[PDB]
Amino acid sequence: EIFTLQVRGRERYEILKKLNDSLELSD
Amino acid sequence: GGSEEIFTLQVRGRERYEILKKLNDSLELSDVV
Amino acid sequence: SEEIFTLQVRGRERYEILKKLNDSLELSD
Amino acid sequence: EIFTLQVRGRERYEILKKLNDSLELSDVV
Repeated sequence: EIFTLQVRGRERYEILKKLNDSLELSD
Repeated sequence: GGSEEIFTLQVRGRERYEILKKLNDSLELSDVV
Repeated sequence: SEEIFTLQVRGRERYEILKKLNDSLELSD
Repeated sequence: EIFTLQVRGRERYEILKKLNDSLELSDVV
């Protein structure tokens, strides 16, 4: 199941992308 | 208020989406970053 | 008072991210 | 470089701990 999240702001997107990528690797 | 720019993040799995949505919603309200 | 917990965070940028999230959640909660 | 993050309350602590633990395993940042 794939979901899209709309993120406002460049830095906010980069933070949430990093967290997403981290969780993908760690889970 | 806040940034005018918008970017789509793809998330795999409901649990992970819920965590990230919670953070995203928090940041929209607080505007910390 | 709300009880204080600590996390040891490795790296300045990692710390800065988690601090911003902490502060955001304090404000939105 | 280790930074100590202070967090108020269990709910925020557990979210941030999950993230910190993930980041330690992945080293994304």
